[PDB]
Amino acid sequence: MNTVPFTSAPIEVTIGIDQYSFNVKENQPFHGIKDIPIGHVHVIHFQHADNSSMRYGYWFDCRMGNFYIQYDPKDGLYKMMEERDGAKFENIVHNFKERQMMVSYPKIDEDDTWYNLTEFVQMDKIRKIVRKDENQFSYVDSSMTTVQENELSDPAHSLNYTVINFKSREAIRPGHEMEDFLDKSYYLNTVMLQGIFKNSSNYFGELQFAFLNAMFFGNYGSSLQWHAMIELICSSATVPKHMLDKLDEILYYQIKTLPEQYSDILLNERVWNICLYSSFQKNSLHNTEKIMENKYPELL
Amino acid sequence: GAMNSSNYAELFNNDIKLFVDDTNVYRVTVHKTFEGNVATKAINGCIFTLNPKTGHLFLKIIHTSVWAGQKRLSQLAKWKTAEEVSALVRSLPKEEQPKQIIVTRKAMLDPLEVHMLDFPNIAIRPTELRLPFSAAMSIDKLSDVVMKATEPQMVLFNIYDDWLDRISSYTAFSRLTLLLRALKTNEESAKMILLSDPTITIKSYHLWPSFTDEQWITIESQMRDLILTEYGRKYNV
Ligand SMILES: CNC(=O)CN(c1cccc(Cl)c1)S(C)(=O)=O
Ligand SMILES: CNC(=O)CN(c1cccc(Cl)c1)S(C)(=O)=O
Ligand SMILES: CNC(=O)CN(c1cccc(Cl)c1)S(C)(=O)=O
Ligand SMILES: CNC(=O)CN(c1cccc(Cl)c1)S(C)(=O)=O
Repeated sequence: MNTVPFTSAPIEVTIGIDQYSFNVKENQPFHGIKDIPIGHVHVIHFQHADNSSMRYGYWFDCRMGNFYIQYDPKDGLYKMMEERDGAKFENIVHNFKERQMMVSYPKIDEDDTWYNLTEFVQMDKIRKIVRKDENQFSYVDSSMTTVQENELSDPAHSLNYTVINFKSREAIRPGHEMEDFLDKSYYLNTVMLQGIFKNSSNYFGELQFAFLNAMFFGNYGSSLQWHAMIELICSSATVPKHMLDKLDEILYYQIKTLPEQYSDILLNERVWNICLYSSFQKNSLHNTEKIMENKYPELL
Repeated sequence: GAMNSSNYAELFNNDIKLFVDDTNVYRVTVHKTFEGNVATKAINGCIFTLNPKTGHLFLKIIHTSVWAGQKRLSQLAKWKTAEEVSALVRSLPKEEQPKQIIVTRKAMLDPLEVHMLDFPNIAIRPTELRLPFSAAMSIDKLSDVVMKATEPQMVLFNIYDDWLDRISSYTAFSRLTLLLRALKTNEESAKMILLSDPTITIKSYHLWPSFTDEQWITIESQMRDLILTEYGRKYNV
């Protein structure tokens, strides 16, 4: 079990660690989060109490280094850092643990939610979407735009998701215009899976990361990407059976975890109604269709 | 953006543009079978592609053989339209290619955009205008060439005859749309109006009669009356 220690909490903030959120008061004896499960990526995220427009966070994997959070009073945010001195960092964490100055990652043993939301998400792929090569962790916030959003304004601060555009030469073979527009299998299987992503695990990893960014930061660009990657599969008549079965599981857990009070903004009516009721895969997503119809029947 | 009443004069500026109407691409007669079921028989159709500034009508005849063995023909017809328009654009010299294509039915937007991906600078636009180009098959000479075709063919027509020697494009398009609206509302009456004076002949290479300026004013009035007449017959007004 690993630990993300904190300098202090000088400003009142809601702190998220994966799917949990807790409040820290201004100048409260708060030094961090312990018992973080090894083997998964994680996200530690923030919402300042005095400015709700300040929502940002860091994707990290504790197997890649020792990370700490330190408030920067000049830039006005909680920053993730790396301590290279392992001895000193292990000692720092031991002192905080002894003083009971850390909250404990509250994972229930029966619960596989975080694994199920991050099954295909890998830190190495995160670091290609979010380019900042001098750090081993990745910063994301609410306002960061995607490469595709920028094409339609600072490149170093963009989300480099794979561009998906159904009315593009990449998506449409000359001479197969109607075929490729009405059945996107070529674009899914040859262009995206074989060509760009190399395998379905990488495709699902980006899909899962996009969903989590949208849900944790209200990052509009991530929401657009998540739905586009769903629609590309659902709009393909020829999809491997194992990918469809895995997609159903992926989306079930995404819909299950989504905060009910954000469903109106996080779920695009057109895409979901199309995907569950009109598309080639309208009968392939049984678990997802069941949870959607029972939890959000209005949207449909 | 969409073409409407407010930006109507844009049709007659010097940016080359084409209207595309697909109404008459896929045409059928519905009939009973020997077992008492219903079936369709296709008949030849046409794409109506018109430059409203010059009167140029590139009438691509759609021969029934293109539907053989195909499914979902009403959907295929939109894609075949877009395929043929794209082919026409590619056949024209660069300085004759349109800067905008206006589709009369919004269901043509995606088929045409996808076929024109190689032409990112040609704008594909819908319209809020209710244009009467479906009535093109009420022009006798156009219907005749469509129905006699035994293979795919492109037939060229100027839909304004020589009117542009005497009137502007705006006035020519208005006359054309009035004539087509009349033919769409009451084809028999409209053709009677156009042919009431047999002394006014249609030239061999023309589509409409050789009316004088004064005669066109009378004809246009008679077509307006016809349209109002039919409006009252329909709505009991
Ligand atoms: C005031 N700045 C700090 O305390 C930063 N330091 C630190 C390193 C790892 C974890 C924590 Cl939590 C703090 S250090 C080494 O300077 O003490
Ligand atoms: C009972 N209120 C709570 O916040 C309890 N929770 C929690 C509390 C502190 C830290 C963390 Cl990581 C979680 S939880 C697990 O239900 O979200
Ligand atoms: C256009 N809306 C935005 O840029 C921001 N919003 C948003 C909307 C839909 C999905 C997502 Cl993730 C974010 S928000 C947080 O204001 O509701
Ligand atoms: C000139 N050859 C024709 O058959 C008649 N015309 C024409 C019609 C449609 C398209 C083209 Cl490209 C030319 S015209 C120039 O006389 O008005």
